[PDB]
Amino acid sequence: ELTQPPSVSVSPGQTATITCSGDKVASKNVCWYQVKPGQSPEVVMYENYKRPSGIPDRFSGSKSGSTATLTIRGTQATDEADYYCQVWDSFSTFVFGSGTQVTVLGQPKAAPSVTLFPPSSEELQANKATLVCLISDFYPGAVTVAWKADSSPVKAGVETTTPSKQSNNKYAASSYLSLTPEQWKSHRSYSCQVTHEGSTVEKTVAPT
Amino acid sequence: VQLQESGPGVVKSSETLSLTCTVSGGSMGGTYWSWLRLSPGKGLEWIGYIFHTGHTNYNPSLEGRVSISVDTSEDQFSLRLRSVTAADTAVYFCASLPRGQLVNAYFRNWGRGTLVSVTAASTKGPSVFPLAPSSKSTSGGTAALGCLVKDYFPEPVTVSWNSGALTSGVHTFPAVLQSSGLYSLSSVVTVPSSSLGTQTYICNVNHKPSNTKVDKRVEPKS
Repeated sequence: ELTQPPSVSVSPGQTATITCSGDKVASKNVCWYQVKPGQSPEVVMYENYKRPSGIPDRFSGSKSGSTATLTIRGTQATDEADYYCQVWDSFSTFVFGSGTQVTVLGQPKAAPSVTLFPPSSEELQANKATLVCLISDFYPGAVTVAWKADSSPVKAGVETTTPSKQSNNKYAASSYLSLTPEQWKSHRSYSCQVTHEGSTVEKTVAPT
Repeated sequence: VQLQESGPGVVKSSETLSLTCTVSGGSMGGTYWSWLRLSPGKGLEWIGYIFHTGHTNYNPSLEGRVSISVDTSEDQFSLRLRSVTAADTAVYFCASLPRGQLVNAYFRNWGRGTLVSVTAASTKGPSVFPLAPSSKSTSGGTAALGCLVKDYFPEPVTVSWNSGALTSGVHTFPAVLQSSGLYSLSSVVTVPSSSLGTQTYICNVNHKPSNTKVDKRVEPKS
């Protein structure tokens, strides 16, 4: 896989560097695509450093290596997009990056408010358990939710949403953890963990 | 040269997705006509491509689950993805590849992008659970009590509070398409925690698709 920094945020003046740093990375050729919602994706760099037709000079970058970098100087607002890197593979033909979300404020960063609800007794009487993590009032709209049973991470029964713009011009998102009542009652605590920017908020509920 | 795709908005689980993609402002030859998709949890990925001769190249990760058809007559190329699961929920694009050496190559002339969701086929009534008041809420005041509308299909669901007499402090979160194939949203209101025990709070959920109306009373725990 070709790993990339999940989110990159930048003030309208400064510059932004994005890394594709996988395994092959990729013995020479790398390409970058810009993706905006409901819009057709498009190339912004190929081979390593070549800028296609209609690309302002601020876009740039190349391999170290083994790691390609896309660098955007004097970052404009219309450059807010999800960027993906891509290489050719002998077997898989095409291998893409993990994607990076370049947000470009915008407005001052807002820290997320996390609100965790334990399963209702009613739901437990319906032989269902669901932990509700409500994240709100955060900017930019790129977070990372992780669930913990006691201390062990949890990957099963997790369903998180895509952050939505609010009326506050801020973002909100929810994450749900599904459990059997037996699971819920057998562990000592569950925890919703929300990483926004460099900071994390870990709420925790317990069966009582 | 443009590119515009189409297909169903929704696909029932474990069936067979079927899309098509129409080219305009040119001809078919000289380019590998490709299918791709994009979704978080899998990122962007190349599904496959076809040449106007009928010859294909698929993604191994998929493969034996994918079939790409073609038509030179009417400038189109079709995708067929059987045995569909929750992971296949994505934004599907069709694109173009300059026929030649493929290391240097990249996709151009992308389409707008259709959007396929893997669902549960049948109309389902929502289960409405109360979310008992807690605190970490917007100061105090002040508590946040809610309603979990779990396992319904399809959208939309309407959650009002105390029959609409309550508008200030209401946050209804967007739904979640689950591996189940069923949606699920939460609606929380923030109220003065002095008003608990005395003031009554009821969330009014409407799911017209199933003609269901649940008025759930949210009591404090004890």
